[PDB]
Amino acid sequence: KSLNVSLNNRVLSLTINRPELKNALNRELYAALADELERSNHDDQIRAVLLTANGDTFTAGNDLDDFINPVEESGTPSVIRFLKAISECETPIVVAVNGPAIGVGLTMLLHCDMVYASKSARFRAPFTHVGLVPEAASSLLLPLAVGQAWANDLMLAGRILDAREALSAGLVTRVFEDDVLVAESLKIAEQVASLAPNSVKQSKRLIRGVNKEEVQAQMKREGVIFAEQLASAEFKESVAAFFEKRAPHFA
Amino acid sequence: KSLNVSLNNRVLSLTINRPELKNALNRELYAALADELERSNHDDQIRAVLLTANGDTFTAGNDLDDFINPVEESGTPSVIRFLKAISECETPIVVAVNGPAIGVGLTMLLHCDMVYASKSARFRAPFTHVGLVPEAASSLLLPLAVGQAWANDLMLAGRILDAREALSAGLVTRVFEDDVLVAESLKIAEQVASLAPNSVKQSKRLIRGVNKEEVQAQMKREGVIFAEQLASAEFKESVAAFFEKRAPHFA
Amino acid sequence: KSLNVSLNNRVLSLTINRPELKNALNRELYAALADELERSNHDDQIRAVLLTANGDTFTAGNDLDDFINPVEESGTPSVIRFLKAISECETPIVVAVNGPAIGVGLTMLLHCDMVYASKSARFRAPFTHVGLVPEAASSLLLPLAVGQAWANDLMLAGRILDAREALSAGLVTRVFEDDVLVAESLKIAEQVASLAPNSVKQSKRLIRGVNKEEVQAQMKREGVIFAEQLASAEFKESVAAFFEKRAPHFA
Ligand code: NA
Ligand code: NA
Ligand code: NA
Repeated sequence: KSLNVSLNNRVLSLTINRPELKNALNRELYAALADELERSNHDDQIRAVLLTANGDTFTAGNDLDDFINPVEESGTPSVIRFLKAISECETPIVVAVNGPAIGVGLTMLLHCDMVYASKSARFRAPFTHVGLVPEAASSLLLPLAVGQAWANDLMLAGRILDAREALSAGLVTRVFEDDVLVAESLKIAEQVASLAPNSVKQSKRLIRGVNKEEVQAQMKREGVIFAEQLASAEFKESVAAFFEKRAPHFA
Repeated sequence: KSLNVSLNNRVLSLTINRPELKNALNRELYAALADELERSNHDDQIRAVLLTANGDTFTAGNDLDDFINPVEESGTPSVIRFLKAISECETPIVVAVNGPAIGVGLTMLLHCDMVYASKSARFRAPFTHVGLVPEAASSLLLPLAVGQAWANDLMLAGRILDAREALSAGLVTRVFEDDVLVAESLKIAEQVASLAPNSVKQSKRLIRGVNKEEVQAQMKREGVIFAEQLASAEFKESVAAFFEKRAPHFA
Repeated sequence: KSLNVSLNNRVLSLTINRPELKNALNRELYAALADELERSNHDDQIRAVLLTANGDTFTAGNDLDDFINPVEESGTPSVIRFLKAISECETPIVVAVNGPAIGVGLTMLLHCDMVYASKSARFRAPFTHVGLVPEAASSLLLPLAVGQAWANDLMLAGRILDAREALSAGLVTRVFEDDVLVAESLKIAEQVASLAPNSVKQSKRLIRGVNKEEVQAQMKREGVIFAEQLASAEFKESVAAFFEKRAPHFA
């Protein structure tokens, strides 16, 4: 399976598992993440989510082939279900970033609660290098999380951060040796899952309630511009340039 | 007295003084803090407040006995007067955190202006460990102050920060050796008190004016949920578990 | 000229050049900066701005003589044109802070995108030491950028930050040796200027769109109070005190 799932000690562990494609997110994986996060809200015996990935990468971003598949989905697109499920999840989420977190690998962290990283973790949101724009309301949430200057160094200039730089900016709050990241993140998730459940749920609701409506509105504003860029010559050329091993040209 | 007060060089020095109970806040102390902060607004010759505490602790949080006293107060509860007085204080406040600042010891700092700490200072807002929720509008202000990731590591996971971690997160901006914290904080308070008074008052008004209304609204939203949790089985059990030296159980 | 301008590789390089007065901003310089930033919006072949200054200072703030010139300007004051042009600039701006950035030298950075500094850079916004109030919407933007505690240590207490402290607070995101700051900042500006132009422009629009309207409203609120302080006894006395080599007295 592309998403490994286990449930113990009232923690739902979700492990992204396509190490062959550097844990690139496709339709199937988005659908499965959405399914599990929705499950967490409705089961009162699920009190924390631990999210991580197998191997040396957290995720390399959107799967390219699956990104540009002409065959449109039945019903709501899986990426949209995922963004809605993670942005509205009532359950506290601990995320353990085990390696490079690129694009949607970075932006999904803004909707997690406890954000921890290994020393080998890296972070990038290079929307401009591919000719696209911020998604998952990161145009609102990234500056709130790290300030305007870090947010622009990431989103406009395409900077890659290491784990220590992410910590100093406040994007992550703990950095562990690679070999203990998961065990230490699980210990924290288990502790949260053992606390008074309504206390935790209400506390998160109060915290997330401040920007809840603007988060949904910003995803729609970004989405319109994103769709337009995805279908434009600028996207084609950014992508073609990389595969043709040349500098992109924009007249 | 539980609050030592002096006035010199146009600085009102407020020193919390219940070292026997680790400077735990009770009704009397809240009332006295409220009285002094209100005085600061109305006296034009009081131009800065220096807030600190005696001994090795800044404050251990709410006094438990006084917290759950069935005998209700006459008029407005002292904690409410305090939160209103500190959130609306027009006078600049320098706070020198001399040791552990727990619960309301942490959240009151979000309503101070200059936030300084000793090397022995520690910071915690473990609302979830006691089965409660954020107060004093910290569900809004804590993420603004340190970002979403630090704010959740504090409020949901119950993390304890040392002084250097608080500095790196931006919760405090200076860390001093214990034996000079107070003298160095007073020097800064005296300098501010010697500046053009309307310049300082208006500058603070502009800064605080951005979230002024949302701060009051958020305290009311938090307050309803807080009262409900305080009277619930989850609070009883969280507290009983600690005193009975056992793991809490929430079905 | 007081502003050196060059255009190469689709980067408009703007270098503030009054090293004789420590790069103090006067009417002429504001007008020239406004002219160039407006040019950047309307020329599709200008895709990044690099802003820096000659010598050992970025800017010492407002030119005092020019500040209090009784002869009023024809049309819109140059400072207002500049603040409007930089706050609404559609072009990404890389700013390389080569030395002390004082007052408007600090606040203009909140409207730049990529904020980089030399090791000799220093930062100060001492509005209260001169009897004035925050400008250029820094009463809103500074706390968003660095948190409430850093913002107050700057604006109320008049703290001077070095480059490493600015980095740790997130006001700047890179610190370079003095002798490479400009070359490294230009390399980044050139890279941004080579990316898909609508991708970059829209990305910045989404990021800046969140606070765009409040930034303009806050400049007007600050402006009214500022004008009042500038014409008051408090300003006269703050300034006179410095020149008369004495402590200011405010009854
Ligand atoms: Na649940
Ligand atoms: Na006063
Ligand atoms: Na342009």
